[PDB]
Amino acid sequence: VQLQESGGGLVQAGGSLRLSCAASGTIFGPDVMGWYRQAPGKERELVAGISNGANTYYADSVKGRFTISRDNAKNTVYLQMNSLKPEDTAVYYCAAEVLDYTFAYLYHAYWGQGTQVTVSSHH
Amino acid sequence: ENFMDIECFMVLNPSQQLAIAVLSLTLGTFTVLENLLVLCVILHSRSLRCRPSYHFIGSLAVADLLGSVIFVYSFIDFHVFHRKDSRNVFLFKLGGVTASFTAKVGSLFLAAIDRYISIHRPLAYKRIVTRPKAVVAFCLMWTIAIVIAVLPLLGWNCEKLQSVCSDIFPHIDKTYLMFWIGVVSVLLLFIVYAYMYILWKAGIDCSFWNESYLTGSRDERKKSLLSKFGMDEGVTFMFIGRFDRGQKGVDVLLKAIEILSSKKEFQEMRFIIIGKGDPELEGWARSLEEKHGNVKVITEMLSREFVRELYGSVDFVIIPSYFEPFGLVALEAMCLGAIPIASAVGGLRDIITNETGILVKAGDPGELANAILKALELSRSDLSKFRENCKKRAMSFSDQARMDIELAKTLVLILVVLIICWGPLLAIMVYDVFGKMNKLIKTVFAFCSMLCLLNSTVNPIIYALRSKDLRHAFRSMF
Ligand SMILES: C[C@H](NC(=O)C(C)(C)Oc1ccc(C(F)(F)F)cn1)[C@@H](Cc1ccc(Cl)cc1)c1cccc(C#N)c1
Repeated sequence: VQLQESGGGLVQAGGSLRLSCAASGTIFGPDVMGWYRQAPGKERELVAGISNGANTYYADSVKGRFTISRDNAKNTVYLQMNSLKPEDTAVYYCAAEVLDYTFAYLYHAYWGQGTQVTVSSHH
Repeated sequence: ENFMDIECFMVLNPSQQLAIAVLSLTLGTFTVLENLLVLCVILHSRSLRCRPSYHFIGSLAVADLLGSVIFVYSFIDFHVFHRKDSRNVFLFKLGGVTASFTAKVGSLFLAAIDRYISIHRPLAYKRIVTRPKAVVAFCLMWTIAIVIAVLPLLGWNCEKLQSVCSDIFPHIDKTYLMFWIGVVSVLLLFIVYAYMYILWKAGIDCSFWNESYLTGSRDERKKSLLSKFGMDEGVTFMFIGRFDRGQKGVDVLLKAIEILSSKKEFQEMRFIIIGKGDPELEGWARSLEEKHGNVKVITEMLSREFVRELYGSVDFVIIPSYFEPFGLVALEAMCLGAIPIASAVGGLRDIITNETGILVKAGDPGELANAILKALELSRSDLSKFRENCKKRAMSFSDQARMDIELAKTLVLILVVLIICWGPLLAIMVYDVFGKMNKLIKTVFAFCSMLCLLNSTVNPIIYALRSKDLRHAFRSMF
């Protein structure tokens, strides 16, 4: 499968931002979509996750601020954040998991290129 | 030169024209009225029309109409009204019959595709195929069947080409007949192979997590498994998943093991941890394995059967998942009689009820510690009721797959009755396009040509015998 990001860029503190990750596969593409973030000098961590509908999960530090959605017309995932905080400066990746129904231990994880997002307190 | 002239193909005794005519009328009217009944039932019911998986039935019924009316009207256009048939009306009738057969084949094709999606890719059936995709696919199927039916009218007839001309049907050539029979035959062969593959693969995959594949009782299986790991008999806990932070809370499990390490009941506990991932978590698990003699960590890839045995032997399964969308691990554990201790989040919130297993909050090692202590306390009594209830619930979530398999079996029955009814006719068409064409084969063709109308008769009969929902809709109509 092929994964592409869009919407990265700098934004002032307390603003809003959107990222869109598009996947290209053979059958339904990804099964579980997610966003991971990696701060400099800090290992990657899972910011948000989704499978379909209202079956979402958000990291405990970003609950009530971030939101995630999926679209089947173009088979993409949209991440919206509002009221940015200056510790959110990180490189963001969209992760796609294809898991087999017959035996749950097998799974395939695909990582995209990622985009750099910097939060500045002042303009 | 004339459509449906029985005397041309065989000499019929003049004592039974009336019997043949009245039998044809009763069969044709029965087919038409029962097909309109099927359309009325499938269209007047909200439950059936909102389900894409039943759409093929309506399509088949429409095809069952197209081959039926064109039959009985062609009896009216010849016997009771002695008007002859021109080239255009004869080609129209032939196109109607061929369109009916091609639409039946294409409907079976779309049904087979839908069956494969619904059975062998259940996580994608809900979101790939919906109303617009299914209705568009059926529309293109019907239009392509229509255009291959109409091609001889556009100038692909015997008259315009002035080439070698078919004997079993006038006004058409051998090339168009060969093309149509070839595409129909290759499509039908693909359908047979696809349905055989679907019914074969789903036979072993669906009925795989049952306890019937394990030999011996639970206690001796657990004893043998623990002796394989060099541990004494005790209450066994199992974790299988992914070594990472954020997706599966294996670090929560390790913190819980560290907390229980300070208590006096830790020596009764046995822990098995299986996974692969971050080297830090793997090293942490290896350090706990080296420290305590009742903790086993497996990192290398395991086979499906081995994990089947493990569910069969352990007493509890810990699923401290932060974000578990589907809860497949819980389903596989409860299918093999293992009590799940899972975080109350995602599908694990509603797969496991308060009676089947134990639910904790996400990300709290203390709550997991108290849950494991409560599980050890419950292990003092008999857990057979928990095993049977978990097995019943896990089998209850698998009811959709069995109904899908039953629908696939009904489709296989429709396909095989189609093949049986259209076998000899298609073979006779092969003999016509390839080789000589004598009078005896003409008589055989005339005899077996009623099998198409018999096939249209028997297609909606088996819907009542198989489709319970169609029967419910029909009863609600009355
Ligand atoms: C019944 C038609 N058979 C015939 O016309 C020939 C081949 C002349 O032999 C028969 C067969 C039966 C009858 C009778 F007595 F029942 F009316 C009369 N003639 C057959 C003609 C036919 C045309 C194309 C194909 Cl591929 C197959 C059969 C047809 C006519 C209309 C609808 C359907 C279906 N439903 C089938």
